[PDB]
Amino acid sequence: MLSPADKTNVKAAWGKVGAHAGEYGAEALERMFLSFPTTKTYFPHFDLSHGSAQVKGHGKKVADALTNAVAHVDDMPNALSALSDLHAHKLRVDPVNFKLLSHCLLVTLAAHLPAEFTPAVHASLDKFLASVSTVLTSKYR
Amino acid sequence: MLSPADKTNVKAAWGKVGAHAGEYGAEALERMFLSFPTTKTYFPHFDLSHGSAQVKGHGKKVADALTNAVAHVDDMPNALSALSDLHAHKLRVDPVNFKLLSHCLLVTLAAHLPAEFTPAVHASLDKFLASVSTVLTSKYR
Amino acid sequence: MHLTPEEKSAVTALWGKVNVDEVGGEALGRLLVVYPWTQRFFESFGDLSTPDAVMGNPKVKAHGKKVLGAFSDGLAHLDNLKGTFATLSELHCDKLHVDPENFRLLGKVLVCVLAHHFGKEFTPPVQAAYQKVVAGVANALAHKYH
Amino acid sequence: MHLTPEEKSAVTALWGKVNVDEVGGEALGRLLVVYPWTQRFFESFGDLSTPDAVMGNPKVKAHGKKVLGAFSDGLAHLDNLKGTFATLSELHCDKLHVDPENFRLLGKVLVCVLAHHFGKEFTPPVQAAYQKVVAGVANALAHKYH
Ligand code: HEM
Ligand code: HEM
Ligand code: HEM
Ligand code: HEM
Repeated sequence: MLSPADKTNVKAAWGKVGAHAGEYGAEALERMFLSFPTTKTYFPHFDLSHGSAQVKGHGKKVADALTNAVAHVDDMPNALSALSDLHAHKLRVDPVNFKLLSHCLLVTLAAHLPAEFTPAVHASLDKFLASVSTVLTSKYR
Repeated sequence: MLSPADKTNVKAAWGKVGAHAGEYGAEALERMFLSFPTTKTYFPHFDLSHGSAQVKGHGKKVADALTNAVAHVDDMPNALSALSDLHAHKLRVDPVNFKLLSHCLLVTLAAHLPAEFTPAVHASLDKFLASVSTVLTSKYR
Repeated sequence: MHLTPEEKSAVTALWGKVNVDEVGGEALGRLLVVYPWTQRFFESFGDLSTPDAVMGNPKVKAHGKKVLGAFSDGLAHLDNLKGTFATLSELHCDKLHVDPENFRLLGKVLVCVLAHHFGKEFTPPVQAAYQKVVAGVANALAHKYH
Repeated sequence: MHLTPEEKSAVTALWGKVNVDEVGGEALGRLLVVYPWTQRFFESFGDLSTPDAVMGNPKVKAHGKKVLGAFSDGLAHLDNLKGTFATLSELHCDKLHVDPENFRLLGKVLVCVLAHHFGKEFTPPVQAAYQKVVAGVANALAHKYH
């Protein structure tokens, strides 16, 4: 489903994220918790207030995982295998929530990449995040 | 996503459906149009009255395709290739509607297969219909 | 919740035939088998290792009975689901941390169970009325999330 | 539709800066690019074959402007979106045969476009207020479906 042009677009956009990947992960989570409050049910052990270091730390982990996916875009099921296991068998997050975080990541990238977020790149990123979500929920059942 | 035991469960269940596949397909569509009226927006060129020949004929085509998928469960993308193209390029049905038909097909089988619709077979059939839906929407984007 | 008189009568007439404890046990068990991520709330229930162990687990049946008993009593207040389930909505959000998508999955499984149980009596129009009801309940249980 | 004082102020203040024409054309064009099955309603619009063809297509820009203009009129009646969009809801069901899931897709894309246009000004709490509004408008447009 990811064409050569899509892969090129994702690497170009994510490359521009660079060293801000962690910061953007945290912002995407905050957007998600405020816009889609039902997602908070998975984090009752967190302080979800703005600026929380628990949220910043988790955003860095999410972003780091996405960086790994980009780097292994042709071999994502393997690169994310342990993360697929963890979500399926321990965290057990309902698959609907991955669409909600994906949307909030897209909004975050749009707000920080004015020149890079063209319609073509937007479509490629949406496809990319849907593929990552598919991989992460592939072992649930 | 479909394990060997899932495939075994689907083939036994569908074998039991046998010659009633076309009738059950027609019933699942009627259940869909009544329960999820927004799906009628895809059929404004049909007489959707109960027992209409268009609905019975369409039910039989849907059933036939599922029979084809059951017979080629280890190679479904190849088997449903022409149908994948047709939904992606011409019909362009929103992907959310495949979940609604899948649910109505499951309800139809429950209502007709009391002996066979055990918890494990239920799980396998749900998985099977989600995989069929995934294949039919795989070329959309 | 708005249902026509005809829809309301169809809901109540079938429900009069239900064994709430049996159907409750069956629906919660199939929920945990068919959508196994829903087991995340129930690790204290013991052995959920196989479909047979889930369906036969006494703690699963007992919770099934509690959940469907509340559903059942809700069917007597179809014109006021939101106010009927307000306190349970607050409980499920603030203390139990249950993603409301689970209410929707249970709704799908319950419809399948009623079809299995009632066969041809579970006609397309009867199903349509129950689809409204299970959507309405799930919406009422999600109402106080924040 | 209920919004807190803080949510309503965020919506109205941002919308005062929107060029409905420019944003409407961008939001409809991206919808057709990012979810290209939506093009099924626009066969008579001409060339939609590439992103550059879509975004520069004049019929897309014009229709985008009409759609966000009517959306805009709904922001002036946030207390009663269902009554405001009833006539257009019937139109989209009975005459245009538009699956209401498309209203939700347009909602998602519009939020992305506001983020792209306004950048850091489109803060998490402002987004949250807009998500409530685009959900309310989609629900209002699907209300008279049958
Ligand atoms: C693009 C999608 C996602 C990615 C890349 C991702 C990745 C990760 C990573 C890297 C971890 C930490 C694992 C470790 O400690 O090694 C994690 C944990 C977790 N994830 Fe996911 N995640 C995603 C989506 C979601 C969603 C949608 C939710 C729920 C709304 C979620 C809920 C959680 C929870 C609750 C934890 C554990 C936090 C803790 O207690 O430390 N994840 N995820
Ligand atoms: C398990 C899912 C599905 C399968 C296996 C399936 C299969 C088929 C088949 C076999 C055809 C006829 C192709 C031909 O002979 O030319 C067809 C046509 C069609 N499908 Fe799908 N379909 C599925 C789901 C859906 C959904 C969810 C919708 C819409 C709610 C839909 C809408 C249509 C329409 C509008 C047609 C054309 C009817 C006509 O004008 O004859 N399909 N489908
Ligand atoms: C029709 C939907 C539902 C209704 C009417 C319902 C109702 C109830 C009731 C009456 C209680 C007891 C609260 C008390 O002790 O005061 C309860 C507890 C609980 N429910 Fe829900 N529930 C529903 C769906 C769900 C679903 C789908 C899940 C999770 C998959 C769930 C998880 C729980 C949990 C974890 C408890 C606590 C059990 C305990 O502490 O022993 N509920 N529910
Ligand atoms: C916020 C959501 C929307 C609003 C407020 C809206 C509003 C409108 C309005 C005011 C018209 C003009 C009708 C007339 O000329 O009398 C219209 C027509 C139309 N809309 Fe919607 N719309 C929305 C979303 C959508 C979406 C997402 C789609 C489909 C993807 C769509 C497809 C159409 C079509 C096909 C027409 C007719 C164009 C023609 O005459 O060729 N609309 N809409």
